[PDB]
Amino acid sequence: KLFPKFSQALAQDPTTRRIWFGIATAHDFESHDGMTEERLYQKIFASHFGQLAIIFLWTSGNLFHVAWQGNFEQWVQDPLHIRPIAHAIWDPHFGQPAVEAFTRGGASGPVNISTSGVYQWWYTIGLRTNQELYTGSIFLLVLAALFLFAGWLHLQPAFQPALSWFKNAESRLNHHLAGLFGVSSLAWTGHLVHVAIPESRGQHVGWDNFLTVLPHPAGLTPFFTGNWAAYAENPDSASHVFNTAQGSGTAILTFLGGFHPQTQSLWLTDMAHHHLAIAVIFILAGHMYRTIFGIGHSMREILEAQTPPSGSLGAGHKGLYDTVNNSLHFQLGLALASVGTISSLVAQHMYSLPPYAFLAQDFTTQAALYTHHQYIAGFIMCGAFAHGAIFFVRDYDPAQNRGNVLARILDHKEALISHLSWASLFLGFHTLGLYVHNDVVQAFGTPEKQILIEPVFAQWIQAAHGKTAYGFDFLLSSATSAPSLAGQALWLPGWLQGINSDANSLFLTIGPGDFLVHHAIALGLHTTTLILVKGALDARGSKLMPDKKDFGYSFPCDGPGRGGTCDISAWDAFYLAVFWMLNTIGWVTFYWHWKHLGIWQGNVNQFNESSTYLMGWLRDYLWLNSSQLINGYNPFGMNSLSVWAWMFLFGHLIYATGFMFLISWRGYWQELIETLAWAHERTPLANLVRWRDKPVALSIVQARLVGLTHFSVGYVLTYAAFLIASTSGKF
Amino acid sequence: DVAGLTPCSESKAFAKRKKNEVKALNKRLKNYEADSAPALALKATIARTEARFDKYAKQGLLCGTDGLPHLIADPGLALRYGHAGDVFIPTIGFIYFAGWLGYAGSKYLQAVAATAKPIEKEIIIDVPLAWKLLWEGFGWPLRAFAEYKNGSLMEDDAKITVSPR
Amino acid sequence: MSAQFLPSILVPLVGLVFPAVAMASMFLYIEKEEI
Amino acid sequence: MKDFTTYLSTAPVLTLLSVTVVAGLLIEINRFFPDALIAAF
Amino acid sequence: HGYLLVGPFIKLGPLRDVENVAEIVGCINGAATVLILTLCLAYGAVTFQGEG
Amino acid sequence: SHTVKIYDTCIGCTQCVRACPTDVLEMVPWDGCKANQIASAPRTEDCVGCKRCESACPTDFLSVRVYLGSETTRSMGLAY
Amino acid sequence: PDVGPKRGTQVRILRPESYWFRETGKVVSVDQSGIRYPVVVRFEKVNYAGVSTNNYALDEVVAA
Amino acid sequence: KYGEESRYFDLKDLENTVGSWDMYGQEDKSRYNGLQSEFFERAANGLSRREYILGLVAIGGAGILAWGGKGAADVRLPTVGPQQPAQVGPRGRL
Amino acid sequence: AFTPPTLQSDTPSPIFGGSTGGLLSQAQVEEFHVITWESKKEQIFEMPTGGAAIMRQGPNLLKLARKEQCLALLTQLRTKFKIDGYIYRVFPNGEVQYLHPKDGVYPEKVNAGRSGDNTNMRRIGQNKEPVQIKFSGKIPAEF
Ligand code: CLA
Ligand code: CLA
Ligand code: CLA
Ligand code: CLA
Ligand code: CLA
Ligand SMILES: CC1=C(/C=C/C(C)=C\C=C\C(C)=C\C=C\C=C(C)\C=C\C=C(C)\C=C\C2=C(C)CCCC2(C)C)C(C)(C)CCC1
Ligand code: SF4
Ligand code: SF4
Repeated sequence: KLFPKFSQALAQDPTTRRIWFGIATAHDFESHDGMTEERLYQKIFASHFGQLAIIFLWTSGNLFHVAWQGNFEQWVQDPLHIRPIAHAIWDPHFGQPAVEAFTRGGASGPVNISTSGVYQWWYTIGLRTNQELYTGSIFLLVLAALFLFAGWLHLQPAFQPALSWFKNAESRLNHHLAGLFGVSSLAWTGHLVHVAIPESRGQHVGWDNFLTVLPHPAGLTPFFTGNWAAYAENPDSASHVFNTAQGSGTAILTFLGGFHPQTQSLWLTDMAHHHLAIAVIFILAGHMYRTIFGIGHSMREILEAQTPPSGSLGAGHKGLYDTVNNSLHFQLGLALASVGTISSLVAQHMYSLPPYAFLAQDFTTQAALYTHHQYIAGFIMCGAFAHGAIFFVRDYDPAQNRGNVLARILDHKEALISHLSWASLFLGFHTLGLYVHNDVVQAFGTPEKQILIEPVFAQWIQAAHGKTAYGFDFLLSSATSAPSLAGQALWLPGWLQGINSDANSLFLTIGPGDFLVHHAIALGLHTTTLILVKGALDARGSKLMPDKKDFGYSFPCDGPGRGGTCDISAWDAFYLAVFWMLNTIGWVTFYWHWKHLGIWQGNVNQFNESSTYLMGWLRDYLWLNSSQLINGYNPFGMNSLSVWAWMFLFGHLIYATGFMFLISWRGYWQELIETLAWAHERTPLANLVRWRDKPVALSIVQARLVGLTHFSVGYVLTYAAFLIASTSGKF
Repeated sequence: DVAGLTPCSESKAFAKRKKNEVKALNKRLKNYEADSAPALALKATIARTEARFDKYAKQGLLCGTDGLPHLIADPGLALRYGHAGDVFIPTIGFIYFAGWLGYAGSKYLQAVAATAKPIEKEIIIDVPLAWKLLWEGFGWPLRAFAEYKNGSLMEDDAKITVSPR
Repeated sequence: MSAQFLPSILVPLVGLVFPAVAMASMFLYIEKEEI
Repeated sequence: MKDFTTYLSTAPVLTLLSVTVVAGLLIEINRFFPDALIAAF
Repeated sequence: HGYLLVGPFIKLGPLRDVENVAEIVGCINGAATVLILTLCLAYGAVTFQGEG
Repeated sequence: SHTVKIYDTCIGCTQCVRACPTDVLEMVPWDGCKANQIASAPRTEDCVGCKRCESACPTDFLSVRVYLGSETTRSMGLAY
Repeated sequence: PDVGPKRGTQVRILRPESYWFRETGKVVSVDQSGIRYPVVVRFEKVNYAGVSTNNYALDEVVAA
Repeated sequence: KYGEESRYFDLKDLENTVGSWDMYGQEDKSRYNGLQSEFFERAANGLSRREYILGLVAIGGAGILAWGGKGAADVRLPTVGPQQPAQVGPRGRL
Repeated sequence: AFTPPTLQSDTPSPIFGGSTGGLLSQAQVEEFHVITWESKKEQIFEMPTGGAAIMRQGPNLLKLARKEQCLALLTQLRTKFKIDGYIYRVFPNGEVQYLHPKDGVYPEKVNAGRSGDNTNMRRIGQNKEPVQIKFSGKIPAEF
């Protein structure tokens, strides 16, 4: 009866809704009984330590499983003909053909073929042996234990920091930029130069001999005399072979750009140079704000001074420092927005500029990594907007935000929502109309009547990069231009060789189907932003419900009065926008996967004349690439793709089980549960036992969340199964 | 050649596509007698296909890797290379016609809003008034610009409902 | 793969023993009345 | 016929006749001017 | 109930087609008795912690 | 255990009291409106949260506001 | 003396929480007994509940 | 109850009016015969306490783990048997 | 002053055939409500639990699982029969609490002598902002 000790209101519920909401309100510390702000922030800090320990344990487990059951030794010697092994399989449900079908990469028993790209990353950063991976796993185990001890320690009242320490923004930014960002990047440069650079050239460097091996034959003296160009003397040749000393070099900070010819990945010396420059700039950035040494910035005064005259922004940024600092939800929204955008950047960059050795030959790994980071980015961006809506519901003070840009953007929120609606409506109308017109003219036997708008602007920017394929001869595509001549002895040769080659993903050739799918992506982003922005801006109140801020961020409705108030809270707007995020990321990853499937087969045409109409999308992509997937098991037997077929049907089942909660609502189920309670309360031989908690139907918000969770899980599992099966079974 | 595209008058794959379509229609032909109604229908379809392909080659459309016409949606890039009819001229045409329809509907709204029962006039449409305003909406751009310069096109924000933030 | 017996013990431990004990423990704790 | 013409002026009758005449005009435009991909003057 | 649960595992278990099905089914039923036993344990511990 | 509140915009039309299916609302004497009566909620422990009172309030915006809160065996409307 | 706007005049609602905020309404009656919201304002535009009249105070209503 | 006519409520006899009944439970001392009752209470003697009936589940889980240690292989089971060649893959891999 | 009427336990019940929607296990260990009304003739009404019942001449006694069922029966008696009634809350320990016509007259009619609680003297939009009551365990409207 006293299980939700954080919420005595929930503990007095004599139903199963008590435990259901006890699970789901456990991390809403602000809503907990007897919660001060000091205890809030200290709990936040300790939970952060727990999360860091969890992440470190997870990567240590990856290292230990690859070192213990993987084929890292065999993969290092033959990176292009050995399947990386994730972990061994011990499932007593396997029949004998399942045991044979899962024994693949030279292992003793059934194993899972890794698609996470940890093999390429660890091989690139200089890890060569299973002993090194085990040492890394043990070190991460110890450091996660240390972080757990720190989380315990800072909850103790002798070591609990003050609330003002948590809100010390200038110091936290200074140390994060200078130390967490800068010093870490400098240390990664040190690892790359000391370990990864020699291990890329067949020279083993470890803790036993890194103090007796010289990273550059002219040690430190060029660094200290300012002759820094001596660290970029002889780069690795185009004939260089990875992990061997054949045609290597001595330079540690090259600057050639492009890709390594053998690994089809970026130069490691380029990475060391990049990380060193990033470390310098981030340490400088961390020397910006004022702490205790009489120099630096007060960010409050910077926000005060950012008020343009003539009342263009009203009061400008009056009191935004306190608005951000007092609100944990504002900070969490900013952090989630930035982190989701960075995750999208990571997805968009690692496929086109492959960083790790022998990446972009493992086609399943690239597709899986891209789709993973894109889905993570979409979820995190929805979380950013949801926490912005929470900040409007909870932490927004109109008095201290009077005249500043927040009050201005809340003042004319109808214009923002209406213009997002106009943009989404235009994009949906036009993209769907062009697609349906193309479908109809394709069906009627007239492909020449298609509307194929050439993406001339994106092709123009591609030409500005040096892509001499559309004949613009603009900036970098003309060698006579000032940017072309400026770095022609710098990054221009390698970058131009990468940009003019059709064998990589460095800015692929685009056509009308790319135009149509880019407008589809624009429609998805616009509509998801419309739902999320409308939910945030209408979170405090609307015309249908003026006092919405009093009812909280999440609540079922306001009853059937005033015409009906279903899905009126900002939580419901986030709920509706998660579907649109899933649809948008589905479009993005469908586009990426079909384009790269055309590229990897050498048949760019299949996408070029099949993406302009939707029947080509359904038939030449969804229907065609699922043939090996659905034959993972059959009456004639089974093979290694059986797990992805089972996960395919599994995700379909979870998706429709989500539809169950999505369509049916709480009222039929409550009557059914009452009828079954009547049945059990007077069934003979079962009246001996009775429920401690009264069985009730799931609440409206709870079942909306459950249906959304099943929808997302089925979506993700289905697409992951299809993508990994259709790429790994084919390549 | 505006973006690596070749004109469909000289692109080989356009002629190949036209030949394939005509050959498929001839394969359809080679089953009926010469003067039957299906024969006349297929002959008309063939004539329409050849006319369409010859017109597309005549109008100066751009073909990509294969023989499919591509449209240019950049002013200047389509103006100086003679493809303003791809997007720009239909852009002007749609803007004019949509403005005509929208201005006619707007003027109907403001005409029936100042009547005895504006509620009834929107389900029971005054047909002569609608016809007159549809005719008057052909001068929509000049009327709209005049009302914008007069300030009578937009409404002051102090007379428009908003939510209580 | 060294120590092949260890998955054969650990997988039932985290699939049957630890989950059954955790589910029983949490079921006891959610209805502890007076913790 | 005042009530009959008022019924003809009702929103569904007028919108069905209007979409009918617009669709017929577009259909006869495509009948006499088929396969107009661009606005070539 | 223990004499009840033998039959489904005998005629239908994964090792139903081998001679030693009886012993393996006895083991399965011992495990089933143990898990139903801890179900009774948990029920009696949660519903009889006081008086009414 | 639902929070039901009455506000001074109430005109004393007694429609919220008539709409209540569990007898939560009642009319008490008042001097702030023409009808000389305002609504009151002395029995919010019997409130299920159906918001039928809100559906009957003619004041814009409504004067009988129901805030769903803690759930009991009577707020959940259980017969078992 | 009579208080509030005259009967039948044109008034604008200044209650930001009302449906007809900054809209057009006509005064039907103003009570002189001392009602907290004596001004009765009728609108041609109905709200979500379907009513077209509402009671307002004195400082949330300006004429014309 | 006092249901001699149509009166199904009584505050002095509120037990029967509420609906609390035995349905089928009846009180009787006679059921099981001699010696076997003592046999079974001796069989389930000290085990009646919650901690020892928990320890029975503990040794049951020990048996669950003993199957994995030595018991899965005694009934063969494909997850611990041997393997027969391998497959290459789509392209030149392993 | 007003005094509540006593719940006369030995009161006849309406003629009924027995339903499945009646009392359950909640009545024994939490609560069951009861409604009493005076009928002027033998006539058929509708049960809140489903089915038709005949209430008899004079006093009629009916116990129901929830108060909402009692008020549904009372309002259908008041509309389709013009019959008033009394509802009582009966605890299993024996204590009986009077319920709906608490002060004699119906709640939709004023009585002059009631408690006017939960009546705020402000408007809807005059509640406090949630940031000004942050970390309090109360909604803005109960300040
Ligand atoms: C130089 C001193 C210093 C350093 C090193 C740190 C370091 C850290 N602090 Mg701390 N802090 C400091 C000073 C410092 N702090 C001071 C002075 C204060 C008081 C004003 C605080 C107050 C404070 C609070 C309140 C909290 C922290 C927290 C944290 C942790 C952040 C979470 C994390 O690990 O993500 C790691 C971040 C990065 C790795 C940056 C990466 C940049 C982007 C996101 C990724 C891109 C990089 C690259 C492309 C990825 C490639 C890797 C891939 C190959 C695997 C982190 C270890 C949080 C915490 O977790 O609690 C323990 C937290 O709650 N700090
Ligand atoms: C740094 C990330 C971060 C952090 C710290 C928070 C923190 C918080 N969030 Mg938030 N959120 C985030 C990201 C984050 N969020 C993201 C990315 C999203 C988009 C999905 C959301 C969307 C969101 C919403 C809509 C809400 C919150 C809420 C909250 C607050 C309470 C949390 C809670 O409800 O209890 C604990 C939360 C849980 C126990 C999550 C439930 C479990 C999920 C739904 C099911 C997972 C099933 C799993 C995937 C199945 C495996 C599949 C396999 C079996 C096949 C809390 C302060 C709530 C709030 O503010 O209260 C008003 C609120 O309603 N968040
Ligand atoms: C594929 C999605 C899906 C699934 C699985 C279900 C499943 C179910 N629905 Mg449902 N429904 C759905 C979609 C779905 N629905 C949608 C989209 C709607 C909207 C129109 C509805 C609307 C609806 C209504 C109105 C009703 C149901 C009812 C039911 C239940 C019927 C009882 C039954 O089938 O017996 C058996 C259960 C199953 C077949 C489900 C799968 C169980 C598997 C096959 C076996 C279990 C083994 C398990 C996985 C092992 C445990 C592993 C452990 C680790 C957890 C059942 C659980 C009815 C009900 O309440 O019960 C009568 C009811 O009236 N549904
Ligand atoms: C002639 C009436 C009329 C006019 C002038 C407008 C004008 C406008 N609408 Mg609107 N709209 C209308 C009717 C109209 N609408 C109708 C009937 C609907 C219901 C389907 C909508 C639904 C709608 C939505 C959901 C949105 C707009 C939006 C907008 C604005 C963006 C531009 C646009 O074209 O969006 C697109 C307009 C449409 C998709 C609807 C067009 C429907 C037809 C073609 C118009 C009606 C013709 C009318 C019967 C002619 C009468 C002739 C007369 C002589 C009797 C704009 C000012 C957007 C906005 O808010 O921008 C900020 C927006 O989000 N409209
Ligand atoms: C979070 C990281 C993680 C994950 C997801 C897994 C997952 C898995 N491990 Mg593994 N393990 C890990 C870390 C991890 N491990 C680490 C760091 C070590 C070094 C000590 C090991 C050592 C190890 C061995 C020796 C074996 C496995 C095995 C397995 C497989 C079956 C589970 C099992 O029976 O072993 C149980 C796992 C452990 C006893 C240690 C795992 C402890 C992790 C770090 C807990 C992390 C929990 C997480 C942070 C929060 C989740 C909430 C949770 C506490 C409820 C399974 C796929 C077995 C296998 O190979 O299958 C074929 C096997 O025999 N693991
Ligand atoms: C709800 C809400 C929220 C949230 C929001 C969000 C979510 C936002 C966002 C957003 C985003 C997500 C954004 C993004 C961004 C970015 C940007 C805006 C940028 C930029 C810049 C530029 C201009 C660039 C340029 C360039 C290029 C183009 C490339 C190359 C280089 C250069 C530099 C040249 C908050 C909490 C706050 C508050 C409350 C409410
Ligand atoms: S929500 Fe329903 S039960 Fe509660 S006061 Fe309003 S009408 Fe009565
Ligand atoms: S319905 Fe509204 S206005 Fe009428 S008495 Fe109830 S609270 Fe007052």
